[PDB]
Amino acid sequence: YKTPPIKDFGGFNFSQILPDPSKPSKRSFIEDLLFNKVTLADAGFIK
Amino acid sequence: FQTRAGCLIGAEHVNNSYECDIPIGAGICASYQTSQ
Ligand SMILES: *[C@@H]1O[C@H](CO)[C@@H](O[C@@H]2O[C@H](CO)[C@@H](O[C@@H]3O[C@H](CO)[C@@H](O)[C@H](O[C@H]4O[C@H](CO)[C@@H](O)[C@H](O)[C@@H]4O)[C@@H]3O)[C@H](O)[C@H]2NC(C)=O)[C@H](O)[C@H]1NC(C)=O
Ligand SMILES: *[C@@H]1O[C@H](CO)[C@@H](O)[C@H](O)[C@H]1NC(C)=O
Repeated sequence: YKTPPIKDFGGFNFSQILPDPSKPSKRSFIEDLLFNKVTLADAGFIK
Repeated sequence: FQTRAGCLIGAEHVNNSYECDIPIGAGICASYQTSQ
């Protein structure tokens, strides 16, 4: 499912959790925050 | 055909996307289809 372009959610704002098309990865703002706040290791993409 | 998991040999890469049949890694899946 994909949210409609219009966001008339009775005044509720879900911008910070819905996908952000600007970024290449379609993660939302909070998802990006979490990913940056976790430091991973050994991605394994042919190092 | 190079993939994130590694080199895939003997299989043909197709633009089209279907349901995963045989997982490989990094979102790549292989399946037997049409000749065949
Ligand atoms: C629903 O979602 C959010 C909830 O608040 C809100 O929309 C945006 O919220 C952010 C708050 O972080 C606003 O960002 C700020 O806006 C001021 C005034 O315009 C600007 O100074 C900044 O925006 C700029 O930020 C960067 C430049 O510094 C660039 O990304 C760009 O140039 C921005 O213009 C500051 O960050 C933002 O203004 C609002 N925008 C809108 C359209 O609301 C609002 O409650 C609801 N927004 C939507 C789209 O539904
Ligand atoms: C798959 O996408 C690429 C990029 O457009 C394209 O060049 C290629 O032709 C496509 N695969 C086939 C078999 O057409």
